[PDB]
Parts: sequence; C-alpha cells; structure tokens
Amino acid sequence: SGFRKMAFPSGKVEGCMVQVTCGTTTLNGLWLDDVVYCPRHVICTSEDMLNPNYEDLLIRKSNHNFLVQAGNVQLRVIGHSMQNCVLKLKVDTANPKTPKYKFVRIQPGQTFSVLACYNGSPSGVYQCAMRPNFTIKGSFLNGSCGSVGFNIDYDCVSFCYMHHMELPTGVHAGTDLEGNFYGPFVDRQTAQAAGTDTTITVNVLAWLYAAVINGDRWFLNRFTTTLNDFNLVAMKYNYEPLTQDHVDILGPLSAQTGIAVLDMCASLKELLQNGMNGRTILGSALLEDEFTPFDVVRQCSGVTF
Amino acid sequence: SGFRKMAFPSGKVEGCMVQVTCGTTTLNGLWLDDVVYCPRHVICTSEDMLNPNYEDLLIRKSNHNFLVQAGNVQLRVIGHSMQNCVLKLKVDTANPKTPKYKFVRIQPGQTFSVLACYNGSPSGVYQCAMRPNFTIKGSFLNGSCGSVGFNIDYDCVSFCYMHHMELPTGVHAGTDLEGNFYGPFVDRQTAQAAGTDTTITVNVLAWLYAAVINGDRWFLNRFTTTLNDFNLVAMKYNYEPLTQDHVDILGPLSAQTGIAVLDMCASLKELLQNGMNGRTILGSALLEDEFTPFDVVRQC
Ligand SMILES: N#Cc1cc(Cl)cc(CC(=O)Nc2cncc3ccccc23)c1
Ligand SMILES: [Cl-]
Repeated sequence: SGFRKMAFPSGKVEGCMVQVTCGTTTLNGLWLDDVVYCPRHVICTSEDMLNPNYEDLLIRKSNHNFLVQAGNVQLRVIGHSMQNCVLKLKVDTANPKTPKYKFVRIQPGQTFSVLACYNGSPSGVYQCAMRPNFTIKGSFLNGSCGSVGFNIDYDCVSFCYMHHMELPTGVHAGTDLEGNFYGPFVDRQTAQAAGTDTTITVNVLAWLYAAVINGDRWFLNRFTTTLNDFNLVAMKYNYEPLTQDHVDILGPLSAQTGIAVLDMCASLKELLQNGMNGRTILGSALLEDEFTPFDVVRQCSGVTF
Repeated sequence: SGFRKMAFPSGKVEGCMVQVTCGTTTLNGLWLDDVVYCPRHVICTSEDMLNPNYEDLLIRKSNHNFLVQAGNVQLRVIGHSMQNCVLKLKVDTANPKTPKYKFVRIQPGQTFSVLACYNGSPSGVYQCAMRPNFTIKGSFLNGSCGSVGFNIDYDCVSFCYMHHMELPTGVHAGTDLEGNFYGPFVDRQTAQAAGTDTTITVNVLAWLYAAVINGDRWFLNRFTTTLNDFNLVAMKYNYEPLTQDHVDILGPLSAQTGIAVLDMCASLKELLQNGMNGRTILGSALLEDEFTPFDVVRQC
C-alpha cells in the first residue's frame, strides 16, 4: 500500500554527471563513454545569448577553453562538435561508470525522473511529466542547466531530457539528448511563453485506477460513457483528448480492478463537473496527471532495477 | 523557480542494497563495511509472527542459514548478532561501495528519502516525512522489508529508517538503523494501530514561506497572532502544537521573506478557516506538511 510520486533510482545517472565550464559559465554535462553532452549555450555570454550564432561562437573555441570536471578530476577535452542545441565534448577518458544507455525522445504525457545538478554534483531527484505544452514543471535554480531526465527500463538508462532554460512562468524547457528542443522553444534570451496547458487524461485515469487499487472507491459510480461523449466533456475542461490507444493501454488496470475504461471515464466526468466535494483521492484534492498507466502498474507490482 | 517533493540522489544507497534470505523469507539488507543490517523478523515463519521469541529463534541459527546476495555474488556470513529489532550479519567481504555514513534517529516531522527495494534490487525512490504518530505514508509492497530511509548532507549518508511493517491502515512502521522502532510498534502480528495523525504545523509554515519565496502571497493577511492563540486554533484542525523551537527554526525564512513567524501563523489560521477558495499554493490544493524548514532553505 501507499502511492508516491516515485522516481527511478538515480545511481546509474549520478556516475555520469560532470561540471562543464566555458569562460564564466558553469553548467552540468553528461559523460557517456568518451563524450560529454551539455547545452550549447555554455559557450554564450549574456550579450551573446541575446542573438547567438553558435557556429560562429564555437569556431572561436579550442578544446582547452572547455574545463570538464568529473568529481575532483579534470578531464581533457580532445574534440568538440555541435548537434542541434547540444555541445558534444570529446574527452580523452571514457567514463568507467557508463551504464547501458539509449537516447530517447519522449512524447507529452510521458513521465521521467530528473536528477537536478549544480556544478556537476547531483543534489536531488524528482519525478515529472512532459506537459502537453512541452514544458516540464521542474524545480530548478541557476546552475541546473545540463541536468538530465531519464527512465530506467530493466538495466538500460534511456536519457530523454536535458535542461536548458526556465520560462517566465517558472516552468522549464529543454531538449532530448540529440539537442532537439521539446516544444516551440529556442536557446536564446528572448520573449518565449509556454502555451496553454492541458491535463493528461490517460494519466488521470491511471491514477484513479491506482486509487481504486489502494482502496479509495468513493468516486466510482454505476455509470459508463461513450469515448466520444467523454472527449466532448474532456475538451470542455482543458483535458487532452483520450484516444483508443489510451483506452487500450489502460486495459490491464481495467482488468485488475474490474472497472471498464469508459466506466472510469464516467467517474472522471462526474469529478470534472462536480468536484471532489471536500474529499481527497490518494491524499490529493486535485486530479493527478503525472503518473502514466505503466508507472501505476510498475508501482503496484514491484518492478526492480 | 518551482517547488517539488525532491528526494536525495539514491546512488550511494543503491550500492548498499543486498538480498537477505533465511529459510523461506526473503527481504532486503543494508551492506555497510563488513556488516549487513536487516529486520530481525527475517528469521520468523508462520506460527512465529504472533508471539515470536527472537533470542530463541536466533540461537537456533548458524551463519550458513543466512544467504546474503550482493547482486549476483553470494556473500559469506561469518557472524550474526541482534541489536534491538535489527539483525546484524557479519560478512567476509567489506562493501567497496560503502559511502561516508552515520546512523541517525529522526524526530516526527523530519523528512527523508526512501529507496524502495525488492530482492536487494532498488525499484524506486521517494521523499516522505516521519508522521507525528511515528508512521510513514510510504509506498511499499510485500518484499520491501529492509528498504531504508536516508538523508544526504555534505557527501555523508545519514541512515534514519529501516522498513519493517505495514499497519492495517496502509501506513508503515519501521526502526532506526540501531533497531529501535519509531512509535509504539513491535515486530509482532498483534493488534497494532497507528495513533490519530496530525498535520506537521512547522512544515506547513515552512512550505508557506517557500510559496512566498516563489512569488505567491495571496494567502497572507494584515493579522498577527499570539503563539498560544495559534495553538488553540491549530489543535481544532488536528495540527501539531507549534512550539517556541519551531518559531526559532523558522527565523531564517521569516528574515528572508520579511514575514514574522506569528504573521505567517495568522495566514495559516485564515487558510484553515477559509480553505483555498479554488486557489492553489505551489500547485497544491491542500496545505503541504512534508517539507521541513531545512528542505525549503535547501530547495529555494
Ligand atoms: N504479523 C506480522 C508482520 C510483522 C512484521 Cl514486522 C512484518 C510483516 C510483513 C509486512 O507487513 N511487510 C510489508 C511491508 N511493506 C508493505 C507491505 C504490504 C503488503 C504486505 C506486506 C508488507 C508482518
Ligand atoms: Cl471550511
């Protein structure tokens, strides 16, 4: 029993965090094999960031301009290239702590753990989801750039996010490990705003199944709905459209609890139109959308890494 | 910006998790130097849990009765002793991944990260607080016994909790790393119930200061209160009595935001009276009590 926002054990990722310094800027890097990956804006000054020409700023740099530190050991940079918004520093030493890894690009609604770092030193781990507006509601201070997001699948660390910036609303923007930003964001000091956010419907339903598994059933009702009628209601409440793929992915949870996906949709429909009425679900007065159906199954089954 | 329930990086603790097997029972152990620490109920069977005699059950065991598995390597047990409710298995190999550590006993209201494990394999990490009723609202399934709670401060891992049991309400009970249970609990199948839980007042106040640091002030009011009047109102909402020690600990946050501790207490009193009226504080519709004043200063 118990339901917590649980992150993957960060250990395999901690052994990859390094500190990258270019001039006066100090951020984090991810050391995998003989390459250190970090945001390309590490080469920018505050004046350069206003209108950066990264090929021009990078051509002016040499290997010894990049100070890389793995704990208390300085790594020597022997090459440097740029792939989209990520700077790839070739180093002379291969990271002996390199885990089995893959670079994956996640879709909005997908969750991941973030290992927040400052000066190549991990300070905390938390779980979060890629919002439908492509931002993450993270917890980041200055120096956190280069901190990464990941999932652990068996023994393989799938790196899915690298932190680059904070938007004026306090939400965060970053890229996959190939340097492609999530969302309509650019790495420059300019007017960028997150779009209007929506609630991840499939995740709220998954969390409602986790509440039923934990003995919270007050919200269940005798009613069912059609997938189209639910989506007309969901669109009204800024909820993401629930697709047939979402209904299929919720199948194991539906079979485990005996509550059909469209039966759970009618509970959500009533919660949206009437509220919780002073009640909580899993100790929460809001409908939680940062647990995917797989997170619910993994946490309510006991999968280890 | 942003405020999240953040756990400590679990890496230093992951390198200590081992699997301990005694007969048919399999739970987790914490391998530090040449000692593996695990709940003493690993030696218990079916007709044992009701009224076990651990000295009697342990005297019947030998070193080779304990199978310890660190990853895919079986560790050889060369000694075994009991310290309160923890079984201490002396092993022939010192853990090369042993971090700088200390065993600390925490007080209710204090927070820590839990590295949930099954079969000596870490599956997840989460943050939580020692409730005023000495239980933890964890997320634990069968086989999680021996999973530990910890804090990391200045490269040192302070081990503060070892999971022992789940109470009938779904909350969890465990011990410090010296085997002393938190609360009036025992490692027996006897009728054990958690006492009435209360909200950690000092933590709600700390979280209200974190909201002011992140730019939220909607809940503040022109009022102040006396410490005694606040406690008379707090008791009516099942809130822990706020002590002068709590008021002192909130001093740095009070000075940073410019909001006196008893002024923030007046906002809490009002928030308890009115609720949030459709608003949220740090993305939450409830008053959060699992962030200590120290966590707020650390994260903000
Ligand atoms: N009688 C008795 C007795 C006494 C002790 Cl000290 C421990 C246990 C096992 C026990 O409750 N551990 C488990 C730990 N955490 C979550 C659990 C969720 C389902 C099932 C078991 C869980 C039973
Ligand atoms: Cl009220």
